[PDB]
Amino acid sequence: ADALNKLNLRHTEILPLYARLSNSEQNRVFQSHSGRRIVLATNVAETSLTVPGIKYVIDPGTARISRYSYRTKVQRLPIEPISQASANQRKGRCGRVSEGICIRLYSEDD
RNA sequence: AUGUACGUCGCACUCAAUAGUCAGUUUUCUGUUUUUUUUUUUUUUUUUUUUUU
Repeated sequence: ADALNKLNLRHTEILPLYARLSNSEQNRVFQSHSGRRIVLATNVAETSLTVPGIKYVIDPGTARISRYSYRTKVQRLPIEPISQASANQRKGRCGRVSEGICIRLYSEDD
């Protein structure tokens, strides 16, 4: 969000979204705007939120996955590439209003 | 009582100077004084995720 604000995009605003977000700030994403808004989201909009007004989705193919191993004896959360169904779930969250373009920031064979 | 005896001598200092043996290629570094202090104690820094009589 700092990097998108530094470019100073014309007629565009940047919005965050996560589980720790304020309820007023969570609902502010749901309220309308003028022009184009860019929403930076986490796995909250993956599962339960179903944020509306989304045309194009950008997928890094990278998320954090909570784990717990016998060696660790500790809930470790390493950064890992996502699954196929989760990536295919990232395809469907922009085809809500009309036809959208999904961009995945990795290789097809990956 | 008488007569009775006398003469010459030596010594010192010395003593110099002698055989043969020719030659060794060209070039080179190495070199000087000056500011001097070599060392000054450190810090807390980020967030998949989601459900319970």
